[PDB]
Amino acid sequence: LIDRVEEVREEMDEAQEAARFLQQHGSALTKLEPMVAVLQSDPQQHEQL
Amino acid sequence: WQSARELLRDWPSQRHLADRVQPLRMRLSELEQRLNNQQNAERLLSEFCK
Amino acid sequence: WQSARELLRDWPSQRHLADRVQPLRMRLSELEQRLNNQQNAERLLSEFCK
Repeated sequence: LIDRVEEVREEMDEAQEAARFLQQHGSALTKLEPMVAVLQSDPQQHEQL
Repeated sequence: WQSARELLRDWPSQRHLADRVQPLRMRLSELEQRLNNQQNAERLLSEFCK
Repeated sequence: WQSARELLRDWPSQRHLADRVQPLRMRLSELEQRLNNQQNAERLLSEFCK
């Protein structure tokens, strides 16, 4: 009474969604990863800093 | 900044598990064929019991 | 810096693949019984055929 076909199907859903999300935002994530640190500094806040 | 960090934390995991769709497809195919055989044996057992 | 970045890129994958242990233990136990039955069937076939 293993009933693991449902668990394997949930793993497929998560993995197919991860693959679909990778196709949807891979270009955005690859362009964001080399300059992520800039997000900690906002133009007006630099004067207050 | 925190959301970008969280995305860059999740994205490597998404890339790592995305390749498993095919291994999961063969795993589920064998497992569902196995469950059909389990159901057949349970039916044939219950049928003979009486 | 590049090695620290590569190491922090490996860490997500290292955890996700380390989590694969328990699912593989059940797979190993099942596959071991399959080999046992394959050898029983091959032996019984060879003895009867002799």
